[PDB]
Order: sequence, then C-alpha cells, then structure tokens
Amino acid sequence: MDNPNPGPDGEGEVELEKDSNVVLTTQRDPSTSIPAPVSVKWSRWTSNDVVDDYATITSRWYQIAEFVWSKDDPFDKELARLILPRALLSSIEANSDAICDVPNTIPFKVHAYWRGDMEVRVQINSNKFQVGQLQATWYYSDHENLNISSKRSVYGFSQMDHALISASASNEAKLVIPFKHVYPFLPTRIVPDWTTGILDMGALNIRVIAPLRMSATGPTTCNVVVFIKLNNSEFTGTSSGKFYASQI
Amino acid sequence: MDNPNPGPDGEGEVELEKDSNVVLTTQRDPSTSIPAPVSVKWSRWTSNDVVDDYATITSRWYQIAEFVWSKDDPFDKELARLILPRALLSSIEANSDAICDVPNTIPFKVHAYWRGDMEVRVQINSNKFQVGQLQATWYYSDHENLNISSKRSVYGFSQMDHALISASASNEAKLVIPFKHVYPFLPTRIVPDWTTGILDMGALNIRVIAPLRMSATGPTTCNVVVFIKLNNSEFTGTSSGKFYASQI
Amino acid sequence: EESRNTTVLDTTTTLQSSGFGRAFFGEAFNDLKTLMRRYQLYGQLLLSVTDIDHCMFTFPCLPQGLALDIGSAGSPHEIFNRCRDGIIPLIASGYRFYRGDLRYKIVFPSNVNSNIWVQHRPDRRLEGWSAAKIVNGQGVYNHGYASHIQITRVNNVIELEVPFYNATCYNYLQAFNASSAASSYAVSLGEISVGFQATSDDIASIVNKPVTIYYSIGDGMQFSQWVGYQPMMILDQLP
Amino acid sequence: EESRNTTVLDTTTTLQSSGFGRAFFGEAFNDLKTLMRRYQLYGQLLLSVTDIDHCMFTFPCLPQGLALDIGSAGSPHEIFNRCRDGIIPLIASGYRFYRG
Amino acid sequence: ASHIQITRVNNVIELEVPFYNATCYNYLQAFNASSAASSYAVSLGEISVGFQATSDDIASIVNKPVTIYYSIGDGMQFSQWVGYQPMMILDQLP
Amino acid sequence: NPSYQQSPRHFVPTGMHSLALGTNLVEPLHALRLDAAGTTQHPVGCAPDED
Amino acid sequence: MTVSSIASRYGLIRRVQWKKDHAKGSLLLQLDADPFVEQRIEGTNPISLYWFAPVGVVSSMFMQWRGSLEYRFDIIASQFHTGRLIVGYVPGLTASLQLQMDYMKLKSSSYVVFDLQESNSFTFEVPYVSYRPWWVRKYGGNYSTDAPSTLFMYVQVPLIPMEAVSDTIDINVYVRGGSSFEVCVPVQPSLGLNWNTDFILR
Repeated sequence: MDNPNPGPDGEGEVELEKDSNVVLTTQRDPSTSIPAPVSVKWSRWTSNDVVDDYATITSRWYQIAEFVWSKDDPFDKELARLILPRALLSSIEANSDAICDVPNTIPFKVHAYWRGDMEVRVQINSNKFQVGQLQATWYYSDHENLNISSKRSVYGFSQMDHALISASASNEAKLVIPFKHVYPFLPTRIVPDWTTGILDMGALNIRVIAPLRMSATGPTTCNVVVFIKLNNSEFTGTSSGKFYASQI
Repeated sequence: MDNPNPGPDGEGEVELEKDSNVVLTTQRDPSTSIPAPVSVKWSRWTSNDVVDDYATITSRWYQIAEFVWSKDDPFDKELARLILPRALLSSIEANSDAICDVPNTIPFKVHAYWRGDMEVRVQINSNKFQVGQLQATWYYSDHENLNISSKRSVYGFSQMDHALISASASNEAKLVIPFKHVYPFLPTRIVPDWTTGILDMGALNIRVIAPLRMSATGPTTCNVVVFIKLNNSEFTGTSSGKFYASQI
Repeated sequence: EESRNTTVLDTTTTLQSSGFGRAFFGEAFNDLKTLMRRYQLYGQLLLSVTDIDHCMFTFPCLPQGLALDIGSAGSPHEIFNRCRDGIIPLIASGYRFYRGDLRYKIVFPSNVNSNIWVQHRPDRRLEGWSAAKIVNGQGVYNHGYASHIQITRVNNVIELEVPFYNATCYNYLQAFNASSAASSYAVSLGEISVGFQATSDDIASIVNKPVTIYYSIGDGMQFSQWVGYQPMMILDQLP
Repeated sequence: EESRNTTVLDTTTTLQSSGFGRAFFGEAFNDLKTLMRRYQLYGQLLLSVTDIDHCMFTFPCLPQGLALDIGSAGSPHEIFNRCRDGIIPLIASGYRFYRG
Repeated sequence: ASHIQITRVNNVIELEVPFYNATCYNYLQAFNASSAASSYAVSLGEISVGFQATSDDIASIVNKPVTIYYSIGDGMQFSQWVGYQPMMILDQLP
Repeated sequence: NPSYQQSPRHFVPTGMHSLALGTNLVEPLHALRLDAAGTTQHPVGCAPDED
Repeated sequence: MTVSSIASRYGLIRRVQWKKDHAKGSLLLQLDADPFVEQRIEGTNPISLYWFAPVGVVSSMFMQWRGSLEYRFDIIASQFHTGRLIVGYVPGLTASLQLQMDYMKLKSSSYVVFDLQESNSFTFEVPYVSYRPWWVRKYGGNYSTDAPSTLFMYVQVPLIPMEAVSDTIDINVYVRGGSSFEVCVPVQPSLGLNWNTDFILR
C-alpha cells in the first residue's frame, strides 16, 4: 500500500497509445468523455465510388495547437476554439505549406468527402505546484448556431459532457468524438450545394474553469498541446486535387 | 463458324479491365508479354515503419503519354522512352500542377520508398486500312548502361521479350512489368546515398518496326495512348512532403 | 509477344537428338553455366614499378569483363587487340543482373620470388566504366579484409574465391555509366589488390614482367534477366 | 543498472532476421570468436644484422597487439602509420582478461 | 618448445602457442608493469626467431621484410567485459 | 577451428608419371575436355569391328 | 564473445543541456541514426579522439549493418519537473535536407512524444527504414556514406519547473543495438586505438 521506491527509472508506470508509427506517452491517466456512441459506417447508402479508409496514414496523431497558457488569462477565457476537421488543415497551412506535404491529410487533397470519428488528446505540462483547471468540450456544429456566443462559457459547457484538465495533477484529456452531423458525409472542398463553412463538424473549445494560481516566484506559463487521431475514417469521391481550395 | 450479324450494338464482344474506379475497354485482344515472374513482397527485410499499400488509389490506371504517330516517322524512330516510375510523375508535372493534385500519386508525395509491379496497356487507334507495326519493350535500368545508345534499335529489343502493336488489327499491348532492380526499394525523393537518377526502374520504349504505309488519300496520323497500373505496390518511410523535390 | 508461333509450316521429319553432344562426345553442352566455369583471360599487365605493403596493382572484381585495354599504338596487347573479349562477357552481354561468386587463379611470373599478398575489398565502389580496369588508405595493405598470401617460391599462382558480399538482390552487368551515387555499389564484387613484398633493391628485377589474371564464375552465378545482345563485330574481317 | 529498459516506446513492426548474413551470404557473423581467427598483421620488421644460434629477432607473444611501431619520421611502416591496429586489439580493447 | 622450418621448401612457419601460464587468465589491455609478478600475466611467452646463416651469407639477408601474422585459434575466451577506450577515426587522418 | 596437430605424411615428389605402364593403371591427366567424367563415345553406327 | 552481446550494451554518447527558456520549436539533437554516433573529446591533440557507443565500435569492424537501434533517454529530472519532448525520426535525409527542420515537419514522419512527469526514462527503438537491406559503413578506411535516416529531438512542450527546483535539466542519450541488430561483412576497421596516438605525416 503506497510503497514508494523511486529510482533512475522514476517511480510511475508509463502507459502508451501506439498507432501506425506515432507513439505518444502519458504519465497520467486520461479523463475520457464520450459524447455519443460509435457510428455506423454509412458508406452503403450514398457512395458508389471506391471508398477506402487509410488506417496506415489517417489514424496517425497530429499536433494541431500548442499554446502558452499564462496565469494572467482571466476566469472565462477562450483558449482555442478549434474546429477539428478544419483546424487539422488550417494548422498545416499555419505551417505555411500545402496540405500535400503532411502524410495525415493527403486523402483530403485527393478524395472529396470525408466521414469518420476523431480522437483528441489534449496533453498539458503543468508543474505540480500550479493550481488551475481547464475543460475540453466538444460542441456539434458551432457555426450553425447564432446564440452560441451567449452560450460560450463554462457554465454552459459544463452541462454537456466534457473532459477536465487539472493543472494540479497535470491531467490529460482523451476525448472520443464520433461523427454526428446532419448529413452523413462532410465535404472537404468546394461543393455543389454548399461552399460556405466547409468541412465543419463542430468545435472543440477549451475554456478556463479556474486560472493558474501560484506564488510570486511561481512558474507563470503553462504550455498546452492538442493531438488528433482520425481513427474510423473513410473517404469517397475521388477527384482532382486542383479543385481543393485553401481553407479559411 | 464465322457467322456475322452486325447491328446497332456492333458485332464484336467487348472485354474490360475494371479497377478501383477506372474501367477501360478494348475491342481487341492484348498481346501480353511478361519479362519476369511476380515478385515477393520484400517488406520484411528492410522496413520497420508502417508499410501500407493503397489499392483503392494506386491501382488505378493513369494516362501518361499520348502521341501522334505519323507515317513520315522513319523506320527505326523512337516514339516514347518513358521511364515508368518517373514518367508517371513527370507527366503530371507536364500537366503543370503538383503531384498532390492526382489521386494515383499522392503516396509518392508523402511516403519515401516505393516498391511494386506495374501494368502497362498501350492502346492504339489505327484505322483498319493502315499498315504498320510498333513494339513495346521494357528494359530494366536504362540509364545505368552506357552502350544502350548503340543497342536502342528494333534489332536489339526484338531479342528480349516484348509486345507488338500492329496498326493493321489495331492491336493492344498489355505489359506486366514486375519490380526487379538492384535494390529492393526505389526511392521517390532526394535520398542519403543517391540523388541523381531518382525513382528509375528502367525504360518502356516503343520503337517502330515498320512505319505507316497508306494510299495518297490515307489517314496519315495515328494517335497512341499509354496507360499504367501500379498493382502490387507498397510504400514505406513516412516523411514530410516538403522534402519531395520536383522530378527532372 | 516475342516467342509466339502462329502457323508452323514445317517440312522436316524427326531429327535424332544427340543430347547436345552427349551421344558423340560423352559430354553435355545444354547448360551454359558449366561452360561459364572454363577459365578465361581477364586482364594482363606489365609491371612498371615507379614500401613492402604498397599494393602493386589493384583491379575491381566483376564478371562483366573489364574495360578492355588494347594498349598504346606501339605495343597492343595482341589478344585484346585481335581476339575480342572471349566468352564470359559475350554471355554477360546477354543478361542484365548477376548474383554469384567468382574465381581468379592469378598467374605470376617466375623470375620473381617474393611472397605475395592478395586482398579482397568489398568496401570500394566502382565509379563508372572509365577506370574500371587494372590500376598500377587504398594504396597499402589493410588489416581486416579477407586476405591470402601465396608464396612465389613454392608455386607462383594463387587460386581465389571471391564471394558475393553486396547488400543487394543482385548486381549490374552491362557497361556502367555511374548513374546514381549508390548504384556504384552495384557492379563489382569488391576490389582486389595484389601486392608484392619485395624491397627496393629486388623490385627492379620485377619490372616489366607479365602478370596474367584469369576468371570463372564457380557454382553460384545466376544471371537473372534476359536482355538481348548488343551489336557485335566479326573477327575474321579485322585487317 | 546499465542495460535496464524502462519504457519502450517502439514504433517498429517486425523486421525479418537474416541470421547475421546467413540468409544472404550463406554464412554467419553472430559469433565474433570465429571472426577473431581471420589472420591479422601482428608486426613487421626490417633485418639489420649488425653466430649460427643467435636469435635474429625476439618478440613477446600476446593477443593484445604489440606496442605499435610506426617507425621514424622518414620511413614509417605505412600500414601502422595509416591503418591503425586492425581487428583483434580493437576487440581486445573491449575486454580485460583472456585465456587461450 | 622448438620448431625448424626449412626456407628452401616453404618460407612460412605456422605455429600454435599454447597457454602456459600459472594463472586463471592473463591481462589484456596496455600494461604498466605494476606489480613485480603481475609481469607474468601478459604474454603467452616470448618467441624468438633465429636464422642459421653464417656471416658471409647473413649480409644477403639484411633489410628484407619479415612479416608476422596472428589469430587466436579455438581456445581464446575473453572473459570480462570492459568498455571501449577513445578511438580515432581513420578517414580524418591527413 | 580445431587445430589438426597430428604429424602428416612424409613422401617423395617425382616429376612425371610412368610411361611404360599401360594396362591396370588409372592415369591422372589434366584434361582438355569440358566435362570431367566425359568419355569419348561411339554411336551405334560407329561400331568398331576390329578389336 | 558475440555481436548480439556486445551490441546489446548501452553507451552514453550524447548529453543534452536542456534549459527552461527553450521555445516549443528548439532543437536539442539531430544525431544520425547509425551506430556511428559521434562524441568529441576536448583535447589539444592533432587527432581528436572520439568516444563511441559499443554498438558503434562493434559495427566499425563490419562493412554492412542493419537492424533497429534502441536509444535510451535517461532524462535526469525530479518528480516536480514537467516536460514533454518529441523524439522523432525522419527516414532519408541528405546534407541539404538536414536543415529546414522543425518539429512540425517532423510530426509527418515517425515520432514519439514523451511525457516527462513522474518517470524519467524511455527507450526510442529507432526504425531501420532504408531501400537497401544492409547499409554500408559511414566512415570506412582512409578513403563516406551518411546515415539512412536521422533522429531528431525537439522540445514539444517547454520545461515548467517548480520554484524550489532547478532551471535546467540534463538528458543522457545512450545508444544500443536493438533486438534485431546484425552486421555482416568483416572489413578494415574505421576506428583505431588510442594506445599509440603518434601519427607521422609523410
């Protein structure tokens, strides 16, 4: 019972999440929160072209947002309103190169219609003396609402299920986000019946529940990393890559 | 026995070759020529990174060279010295756009090392009154020879096995080209131990055996099309697409 | 297709099959692999000595036949001027890959006495068909490689067996233009260097003596891909 | 401990084991003891005779490799000047005792 | 233990130096002569090669190379693992 | 590598095999044939009548 | 005495001074993914001696090597230091493409993110991804092929120490031949001993 023996290896036991060729480690246990059950594949009802997932490349993790989180950020402060099938591409364009240069998103350049489930692991690297707590919350189809600006606060996102990232224990947040949308496929480019708001499942947004509090000599910053897997994906509509417009 | 009944459908029976989502038809029977047996996969000996073929996109056909073939081309005239893992990419660059825009070659942009077998169907569309005969010949590692310029003639390529494209019967030429090279993987980009001569298995070259001969009112030109499948492929070495240089 | 055969218009009856000379000579000639192991002249040099461990001459080891050295206008090597290339590159012109061993049986002169070391160096690449010939830290003896000393006083011929030490499936076989940078490791089996162990007062007796090198393939060679023959030259039309 | 291994974060799949060159070259290289028996240059001399039973040269016999004699500034032993020490003391540098 | 090779027949003598030491095993690194009897713990012995030429023939033998090879032969058992010293890379030699 | 340390044979080189001997004697030769077990053969039409 | 016994031993070959003020894109090491890992000794000799991993020495007697390498990163940290660092791996980088690198181009290829929170040691098993089944020695005799692939180690999330502990953390980088490491052809060694460092230019 609670028998410490630290050493050159340290005390704790490392857990993993191995994927295709990207292995990321966590010392801490995830606070998993799953808003919806796993979806049926939906490739039978609306696709005659060759549907082929790419589990060797699409199910890899990819860092899409790191950010400094200081203690001087206020109580209900936005940190990242990441739109997950958009921020995966627009972060690649934030690296100032095309979508073809990344192995995780080359089927978005070739194929036209995406479906699939998305994993999110928001790691944090807080010191153990820092006290603060974030929440990672997924909201389906943010831009389709207009009163969401009056909802976008911790009092509203703590009612739906969500993960909690405590800076005390350096907690890590797994977030299984299945595909639920009005239409059973998200389009990845300019598309005959809608062009505005492309490839938009919703919004992972990470508000602050209580900010960093520390002594006068304390470590002020706290870097936060976001990872995304695209695990049970599929693609249809093989098309030319010259139709793929740049994301907004 | 030889009982013609032409109609609105025509007389002959159409054969096919269906692939992922590209179906190409031939009225005529192929003159298949297979220089070597089918190769073993070789992914066990030299790859720890995730090897994943993409049969939904890589095994599609792709037109890489059409060309007019006039009767005024001489006896032993080169028509296309296509280097097949190079001309697939350099024809895409001949369409003046990147390699990412084409669904058949996006793993060449992401992954680094290619292996696999290549099908070639050189269709011709000669008139039935035109008389001439080409030969499609595959030669392994053309640029590694120096006396090949003295060999590059019909008298030399008719000794190795080859397909024959007779303009009389509008013959079509299937050509099963397995991967044989010195090293068991072809690299698709700039690479630590060789940079010059990249992604070069050999040379499909189509010399003329006897030119088009016709009357004074005859149809002079004869368009020729080349298609390539990449059927038993595989890729390894997931890498960034920003290292992929343009082909020569 | 190449070897297709549509309408055979044979006139012949049955010819008696001798079994490739079996029924006349008591031996077969169907397999060309066992003809490949008859030893053929590889290259020939004349020693122009211009330390004990200095490699006297080096040559890349390859079954392709070397870049042929006729010689100067005054003294041509009369076989390599007249009788072109022999058998084994005449067959290797008919293929594209090889995977196997070689044998050498270097024949030294008789008037030399000093002991001779022979190194096999699979490190050294071949850098194109130019200077792929006998050349009179490379320049010295080396420790770790496969080595063999023959004593000239007992018998002035060292028989070798150069294995297949390459990181390939198989190697190139035609003439080689140094296309890729690492494709250069795909030609030779290595780089043999023969070096005498004579001092400077004895080495002048060794100058301008012939050192002939032979070769043959030895039980492991497997020429893989068929490639047709290049243009040939007929030898009895030579002036 | 030296060769302890706490948290393996392997990405690799199974690589095919060639058996130390067995499956390519028909021979093994796992054991370094049978590589040790390839003969290596030990020492080299030049006779400077300055009776019938006088020992012409002596040398201590040891697998450690000798104290390396490059030579003088004018005539260095070109292997011992250039190509240092070879194989067997490069392995014997990796040990402390021998018995054989 | 002695052996004559005749130079006229074949000028190479192949030897086999056994393990004649009163030890468990011998030292292997460079040796600074630390203890007085530890000096018996390095070599297998001390080989001496001697010609049998007279003084009129010995001048023909002056400044000829005598190369000596070696290998361990079925009995060598390097026991204790000790890490490698600093090395020098040979292709950086001028 | 076991060292074969038994004292080996002790004999006499000579220059040339015997010339007068020609019956009960397997005679070694450096052949100029291509096959090593090859023997000249007589077809059924080349039958030697005169022993 | 066995190459799977010598090559199965770690050797300290690199040591990263990892400070607090490194950004989220800072490079700590870009050492090559070969047994021939360099560590220079600060000497005044005309030939600077180099340490090598034992897998590097035992592969320096062989022409060709193949197999996985296992690098143990023993980060020396207390339980209160928190950090997070990518040990990545790019297959196939030349001299010109050795630069242009950051963590963002790295996360395309095979990469491993490590969460330094409580345990402080891991072992990235380097993939052997090359077109060639074996791979020629880097250095060779006095006569220079680079690595098949390059390791990188970036700082994904910067070091956040508590106010009562240090600013800087040193990382030990050990190199070992993996469970599948194997070498084949014996050639001239590329490494010589330091027992006689005298070298005479002729």
